[PDB]
Formats: sequence, structure tokens, C-alpha cells
Amino acid sequence: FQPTNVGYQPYRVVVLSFELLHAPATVCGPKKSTNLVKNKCVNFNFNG
Amino acid sequence: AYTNSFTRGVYYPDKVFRSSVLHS
Repeated sequence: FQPTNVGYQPYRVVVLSFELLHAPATVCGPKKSTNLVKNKCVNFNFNG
Repeated sequence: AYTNSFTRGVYYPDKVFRSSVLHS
């Protein structure tokens, strides 16, 4: 690595690996939660 | 010493509810 090097330049890397397990969820997107409505037909999103 | 395990030591393979069913 020297600054004059593109295939020989330093690249920083981050890899995000996501677990979509059957467990309770633990890291969420910023979507605002809302009240439950039973017995009516609804579009829903529980944990994704 | 040694012994027969019998049919002990089964466990829930995943955190998913299932009922009245046979699952492989």
C-alpha cells in the first residue's frame, strides 16, 4: 500500500450478515409501530 | 460404566410452534 497505487489501493470493508431466525427479533429498521386491531381483516408486519 | 440411552434426549429443533402434526 502506497497512495500512488486502483487494484493495489487499501479498501476498508464491512460485511453485514443478517440472521432471520425463528427467535424473537433484536435489531430493527426504524419503522414506527402502531396499535393492534383484532377481528378486522388487516395488512400486518410483525418483526418483518 | 455404560447404559442404554432409551428414547431420551429429544429437544425442540427450532423456536416455531407446531401442533397435532408429525414433522421431519
